[PDB]
Parts: sequence; C-alpha cells; structure tokens
Amino acid sequence: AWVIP
Amino acid sequence: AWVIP
Amino acid sequence: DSCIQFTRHASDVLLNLNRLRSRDILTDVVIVVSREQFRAHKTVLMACSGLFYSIFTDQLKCNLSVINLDPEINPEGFCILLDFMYTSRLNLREGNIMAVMATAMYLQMEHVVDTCRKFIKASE
Amino acid sequence: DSCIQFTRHASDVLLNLNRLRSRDILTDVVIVVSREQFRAHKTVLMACSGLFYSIFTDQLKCNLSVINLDPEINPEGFCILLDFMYTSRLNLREGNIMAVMATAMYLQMEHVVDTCRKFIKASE
Ligand SMILES: Cn1c(=O)n(C)c2cc(Nc3ncccc3C#N)ccc21
Ligand SMILES: Cn1c(=O)n(C)c2cc(Nc3ncccc3C#N)ccc21
Repeated sequence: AWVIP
Repeated sequence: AWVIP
Repeated sequence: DSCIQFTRHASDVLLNLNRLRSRDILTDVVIVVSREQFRAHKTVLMACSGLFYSIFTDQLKCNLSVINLDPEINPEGFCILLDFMYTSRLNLREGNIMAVMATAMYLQMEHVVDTCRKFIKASE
Repeated sequence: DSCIQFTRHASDVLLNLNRLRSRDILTDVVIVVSREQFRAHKTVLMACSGLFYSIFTDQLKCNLSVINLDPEINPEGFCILLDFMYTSRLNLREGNIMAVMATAMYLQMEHVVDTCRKFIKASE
C-alpha cells in the first residue's frame, strides 16, 4: 504493498 | 512505456 | 521469457473498464445494498473479491443479473470498495474505516482488511 | 484525494482475469482466426483494442457470441496479442514481429504498433 498515489 | 519485465 | 512489458497496461485496462462502468457498457450485474443499486462487471468483481468469486463460479448464481447483499452492509463502504476494485485507490478516512473494514471482511478482500487493521492499530 | 493505493492491484486483477480465461470462466465471446478459436472476455478485448471497442459498443454486434476476424490474420500473432491483453507481456521476436505488427494495426492497438515500429527501425 500500500502506497501514497 | 515499454520495459524489460 | 523473451518478452517486453508495457508498464501502464494493467492500469490502462482498469481505467478503461471503469469508463465502461461509468457509461453502463457491458455491465452484467446489479448489486443491491440496502435499496441502493450498483451496476458492475461480474469478472471485475470476481477478480477483486473472494465473495464474488464464490458467487459467480457457482453454477446457479452465475446466471443471476441481480445480487442482494446483507442489508446491514454499508452502501458507502461498498461504493468505496467498488471504486477500489476499478481504480486501485481506496478512499480510507477516520470516519469510514470501521465501515470499510467490515465491508471488506464481508467481501473477502484480504489486502484491504490487512491495511484497515494496520491503520486501526496505528490509531491506538 | 485522501486515497491510498495498492500497487499490485491492477496486475492482480489482470492475473485473475487470465486465470478465468484459462479455466473458461465467464468467457462470453469466441474469436475465430483462420479456423482457430479463442475464448475471451469482451470487456478485456474492448479495454485493449480499438477494433474490439468499436465492435462491442455497436448495438448489433454487442449481441454476437462469435466474431470472425479477416482470415489473412495470423492466429499466432493474434494469440501473442491476446496474451499481451491479459498479461501486459508481449512476446516479440525477430521471427514474429512483422505478423505481430500487422495484427496490432488490424486490432488498433496503438502502443503495440509503436513498439513494433521502434524495434523495426532499430533493426535497419
Ligand atoms: C480472498 N480473495 C481476495 O482477497 N481476492 C482479491 C480474491 C480474488 C479472487 N479471485 C480469483 N482467484 C483466483 C483465480 C481467479 C479469480 C478471479 N476472478 C478470489 C478470492 C480472493
Ligand atoms: C485505439 N485504442 C488502443 O490502442 N487501445 C488500447 C484502445 C482501447 C479502447 N477502449 C476504451 N477507450 C475508452 C473507454 C473505454 C474503452 C474500453 N473498453 C479503445 C481504443 C483503443
């Protein structure tokens, strides 16, 4: 995996 | 885009 | 292997499927959540959810054009998860995390449940 | 936005749709190429090809369960492109590039035509 888009 | 997988 | 790969291919496919959903093109199922209706593509739902994979691989249920979910399910939670299915983006907020997590557990969306549990543990 | 994104989501969706194709689950069209048949999902074809987008948005053709392509089309070229649609990986080789390029031009797969033209220009 989870990231900042 | 096109890359080497 | 001797392949080449187009980096944006999978995300472009998702963007185009989301555009088909927005225009109601080739949608083949209506999901009903506490009297609210959501049109979608069965294959996208199956690819993203253990629950929809189980429903649409069933020889009887695969023929249904309308699927009713448990009425305790939060339709905003469902809508957030349906948007995630079609975009890879999850609109997780302090005010919706409990509902999103409950809905993801119901839908059997393991990676989503994982990130919700992590954000809740960080909050405590 | 306040979203989070699951990096592998779009590729996982594609992998799962390819597994459905392999098991013949919810495939809704047969593409015929010089007497060879290929089962697929109309939505994936539309998301990847200008030609299939034009066919399946047509009010008459959207009802067809069998689509015959021009018999001059190379079915190995088609198979390579169908695999690309479902995997983002294009098996481009010296011995198939001319056929793959011709098939991608027919299917209206712009990025594929672009990479073929680049590889051909580098070879000359
Ligand atoms: C538990 N669970 C989960 O979190 N996701 C994201 C899941 C996806 C699917 N589906 C598939 N799995 C294998 C082959 C094909 C498909 C499809 N379509 C099933 C269970 C899932
Ligand atoms: C020319 N061309 C091309 O290279 N690709 C990869 C194309 C894809 C599509 N399709 C779509 N475009 C907009 C909204 C929805 C869809 C779908 N499904 C059409 C033309 C394409």
